[PDB]
Amino acid sequence: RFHSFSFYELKNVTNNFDERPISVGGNKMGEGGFGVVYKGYVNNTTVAVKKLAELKQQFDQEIKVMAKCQHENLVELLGFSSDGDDLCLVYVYMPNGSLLDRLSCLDGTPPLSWHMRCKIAQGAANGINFLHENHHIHRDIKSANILLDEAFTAKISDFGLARASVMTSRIVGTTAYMAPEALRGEITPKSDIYSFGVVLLEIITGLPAVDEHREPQLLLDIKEEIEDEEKTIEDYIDKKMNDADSTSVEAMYSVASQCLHEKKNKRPDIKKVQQLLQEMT
Ligand SMILES: CN1CCC(n2cc(Nc3nc(NC4(C)CC4)c4c(=O)n(C)ccc4n3)cn2)CC1
Repeated sequence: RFHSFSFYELKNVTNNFDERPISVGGNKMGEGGFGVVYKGYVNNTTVAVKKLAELKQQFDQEIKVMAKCQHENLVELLGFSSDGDDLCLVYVYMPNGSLLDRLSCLDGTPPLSWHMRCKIAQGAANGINFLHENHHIHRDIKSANILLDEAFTAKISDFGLARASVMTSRIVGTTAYMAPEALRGEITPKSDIYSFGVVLLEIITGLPAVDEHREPQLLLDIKEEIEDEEKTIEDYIDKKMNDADSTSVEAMYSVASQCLHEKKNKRPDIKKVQQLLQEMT
């Protein structure tokens, strides 16, 4: 049972859903799937308000998954609003935004150290493990959906696509992260593992999963460059780190490589990924 907020209270605390950036004095923080996330202040708490823009089933799925799943490595839904057509989700505000933005150092934020990147990777694996233990396939594991709290704790977000554990006609997810079988219509927790392997590569390299002015454009393609000995993992390590040691970087790359196996059955389960990430430290 979450808090039922009135639409006018959410409109009020977000400066009428001010579309200008926080930097300019507005309330827009960014945009998710089919929604804009705004900053607000409710009952002496900084909140994130996602205004969705059928899509109602994605809203209900987000609430249903959050009602069941409560873990330290998952975002915390505080409440919601559904007055008519304009649907809102209220969460505890994550001071350090998304892992994607922090890896890119968006808005001048300093680079994440190797030590903090390891903590985030283990945290994200714990969050996925909780989802899988509770029979849920996320279907959209990506660095934009891994938020970071006031202590850089990884928080898996966006459960609008989540499914309770197979084929489907409506294929959903982010192409640059999707597993080969997910792109074909299969719904399996093994696809979540593949997507997590892409997140690990993003953590190691600091490169986005897709960059149209880059060769290769798809980050997952670097796994083949390394395997065909054209490049090494050292060549791709994020240069914006001063504490990355080769042994732990190669240990994390070994996990990413295992997650990115083209055969879904050859990939390790989340408990094994979680085990390997703890062994790394
Ligand atoms: C320079 N400084 C500027 C402000 C930054 N920042 C802080 C936040 N807070 C934030 N953002 C969220 N999503 C994104 C990433 C905006 C799209 C979410 C979110 O999606 N949910 C579900 C819950 C909470 C939440 N909290 C975003 N950016 C940090 C760096």
